[PDB]
Amino acid sequence: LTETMPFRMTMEGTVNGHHFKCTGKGEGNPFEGTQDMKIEVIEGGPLPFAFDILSTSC
Amino acid sequence: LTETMPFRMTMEGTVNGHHFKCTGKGEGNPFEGTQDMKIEVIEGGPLPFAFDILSTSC
Amino acid sequence: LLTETMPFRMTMEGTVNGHHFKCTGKGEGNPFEGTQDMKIEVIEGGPLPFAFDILSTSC
Amino acid sequence: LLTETMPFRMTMEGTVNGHHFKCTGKGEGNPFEGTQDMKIEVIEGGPLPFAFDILSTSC
Amino acid sequence: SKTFIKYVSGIPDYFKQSFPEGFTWERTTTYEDGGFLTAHQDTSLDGDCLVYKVKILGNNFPADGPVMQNKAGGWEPSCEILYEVDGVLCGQSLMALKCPGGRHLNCRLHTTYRSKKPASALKMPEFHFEDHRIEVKEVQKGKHYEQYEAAVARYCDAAPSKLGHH
Amino acid sequence: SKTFIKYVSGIPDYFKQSFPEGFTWERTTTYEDGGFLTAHQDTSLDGDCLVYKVKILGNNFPADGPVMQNKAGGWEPSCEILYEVDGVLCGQSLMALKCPGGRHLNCRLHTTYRSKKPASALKMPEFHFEDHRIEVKEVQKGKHYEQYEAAVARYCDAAPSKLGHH
Amino acid sequence: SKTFIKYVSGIPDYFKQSFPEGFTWERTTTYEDGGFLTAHQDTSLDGDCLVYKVKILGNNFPADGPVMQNKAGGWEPSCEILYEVDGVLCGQSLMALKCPGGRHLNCRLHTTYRSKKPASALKMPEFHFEDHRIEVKEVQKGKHYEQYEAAVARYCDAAPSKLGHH
Amino acid sequence: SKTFIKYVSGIPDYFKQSFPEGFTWERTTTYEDGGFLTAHQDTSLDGDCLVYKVKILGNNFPADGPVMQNKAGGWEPSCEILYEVDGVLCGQSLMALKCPGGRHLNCRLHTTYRSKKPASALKMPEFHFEDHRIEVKEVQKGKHYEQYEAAVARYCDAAPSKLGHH
Repeated sequence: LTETMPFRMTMEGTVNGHHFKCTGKGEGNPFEGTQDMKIEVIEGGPLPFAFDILSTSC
Repeated sequence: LTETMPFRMTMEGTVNGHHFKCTGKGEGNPFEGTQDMKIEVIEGGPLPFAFDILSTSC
Repeated sequence: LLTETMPFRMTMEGTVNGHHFKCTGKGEGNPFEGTQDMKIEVIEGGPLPFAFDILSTSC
Repeated sequence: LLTETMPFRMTMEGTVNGHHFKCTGKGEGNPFEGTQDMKIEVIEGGPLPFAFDILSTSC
Repeated sequence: SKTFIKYVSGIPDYFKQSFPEGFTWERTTTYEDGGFLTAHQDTSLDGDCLVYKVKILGNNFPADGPVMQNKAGGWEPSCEILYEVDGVLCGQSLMALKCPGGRHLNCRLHTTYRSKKPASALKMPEFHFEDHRIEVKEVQKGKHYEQYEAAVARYCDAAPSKLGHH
Repeated sequence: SKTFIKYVSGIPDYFKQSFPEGFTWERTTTYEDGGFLTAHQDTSLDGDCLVYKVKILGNNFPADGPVMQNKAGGWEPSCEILYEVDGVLCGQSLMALKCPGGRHLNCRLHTTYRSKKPASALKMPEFHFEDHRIEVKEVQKGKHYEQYEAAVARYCDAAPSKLGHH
Repeated sequence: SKTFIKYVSGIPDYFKQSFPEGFTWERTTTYEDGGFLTAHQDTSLDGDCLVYKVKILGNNFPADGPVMQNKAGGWEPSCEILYEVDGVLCGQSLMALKCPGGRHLNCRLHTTYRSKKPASALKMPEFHFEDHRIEVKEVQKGKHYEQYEAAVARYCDAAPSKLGHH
Repeated sequence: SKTFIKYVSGIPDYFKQSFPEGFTWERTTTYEDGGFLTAHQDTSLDGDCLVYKVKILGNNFPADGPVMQNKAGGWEPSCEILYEVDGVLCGQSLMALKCPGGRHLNCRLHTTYRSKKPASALKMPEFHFEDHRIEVKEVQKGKHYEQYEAAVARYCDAAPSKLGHH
């Protein structure tokens, strides 16, 4: 890869009966192991649960 | 409801990286607690895992 | 080997959440109809600082 | 209250899958450098009919 | 397919009460050999037809296990406990999958059933049991299946209370 | 106290078969709020008397939970599944502790039952169910208790098979 | 986002090796208060862009818990163990969610990582650790979030072997 | 043997603070193949000597598993998370037992550490990690063993924060 790779994300889900969709966009340093991203809830917002449960999926 | 009720089903999933889709058609006696259905694997067949894990979802 | 009315006795020793206790038990029941009654006494570590219910399945 | 080299003494009793056993242990370490060594002897129920590894975190 | 349950002893029927709006359920089944099977289901009534929409995510099934090796022999009958939690109905059950050699592989079902009706319109059942039997026929290898179920919701009448409780 | 079970439908009695040698059992009960209750029990027959010796280790019960706060209301009736594993008898059950405000706290029992007879001298039961009801009376606060149980071992007669399974 | 890991000590990089074909991962996270969060993720390389596709099913979260009440304070840093199972890479980790009053809610992550490359083209890593830090900012309530992560894959150098292990 | 830990970054030492009174710990370790190992430990200081008293109950280990077959190869190094709950110190860790053929069997440790000092007399540590390495030599088959451990308590300095937390 190169030392600053961009990425894009789509997410669909249901948590406790609540349907939602998210998009994400970011970049990071693949070999240095650092990254940043922005996530937007595009359906089912405002999220009716802690976003923290979605963190490891992003 | 009525002593005989029909039902339809659509199912889509991923198990151990295997994507699949199923459809279902059946009928039962709602008040007597009995039912029968037929399930067809329409995508990702022949199923690469035991169908049994899908039974409680059907 | 077993009678229609069968007695039993129990001794129990344990630690739950740092609390030591000992119990003794006496009872009887019908082995073939599957019923039984017993009395349990906390002989050490009483009064029990936890719900006795967690010991029921052990009695 | 603790010294650079600190000795310890251990007694262990238990049951695993119906097998009763007793162990004793002796060791020493550096409480502040976080290192230690010990010897464990199975004094009852030996030789152990299970992997000693399951007892390691208890020693 | 929780609309098909025989209720006895005057236990209110959470699922049938939910119509016309219907209900959903959500479940994670945890297998003793490390597999997980998670599902969300939507149940609706459309004319004189019940309509089920299911989403499945299964993972961590051992490659050498009966599931991935496709060597399972169906489920034993099972017993579910159901009771009110957070104004909805929770379900818990242990199931046992038949394996080669007369062996079994057990799992635990963690379920929440959610009416689409408001609480004001519903009679919530007391703690009770549901007996289930699921039988499957593989008609065409990995393609066509037939499934039968019988379900009964009841209290514990087999082991009676001495104090008149359920 | 597994000697006191009513066995129906000709199901072999693993426990009564074990006498005069007797049996043991071992169990870990895992509570949904993080508690664990582990026990080993030895059952012997001393002439006309059954003798039980129990050792208990319980841990990780939440300080604010119904167990440590001593605010539990007893057990709901329960259903255990039993079947042969490794030439001995395994038992699995979910139980539900009654809590203040019509709430329940659930747990899972993982049991192995071990006869002191060799497996070659026993007729092993097929997969079956045991219905349990345990009722407890607190006679003196934290000191004296009375316990009643009824137990029945059975197949699934409530939801019968279409094929001929027990 | 497993492509962004700093590997040390000559540990092979299962994820970067997987390109151009990419990889998938699957996970069930079990929460100590009864919640489950299951996910499947597909990772692909499309030109100069990494493309993530995620499916999520979460269930059984207590209505009164910090998740559904939306009162979580982010994750503590975490340690994942990784090792080969069934010719793929398995990951196991405990995480701790910060709660109001300096409390934590723990959970366990059960992961399988699956290269889309054949095994013949891959160097599988030995047992190793991955240190993770995830930090989140809520930019707009329930709508816009920023997430930062740092990850390092390593052996245990902090507590060394007197026997020459990793 | 929790007295032997190297604490860095000024993390308060729950165990050394507990003397002369000492402390206890309690733990259930759950194995992925169904085994449970439960222990209670008492730690006292007697003059120049630390005294440990341990009680163990283990159950449900598979007859054909590496534990009962005595075919285990020792533990991988491990990471424990520790934090305050209910005014005492809780510990949680995943461990991995080496099996023949480069395989591992994982387990989870659920620990509560209890000082014999009241909480008012202790400085409680914040959330932190303990790195552990345990190495065992079998001197005499099932009779004599030697065990070495190194332990270090630390914050996550490997994957550092942006927001200024430990």
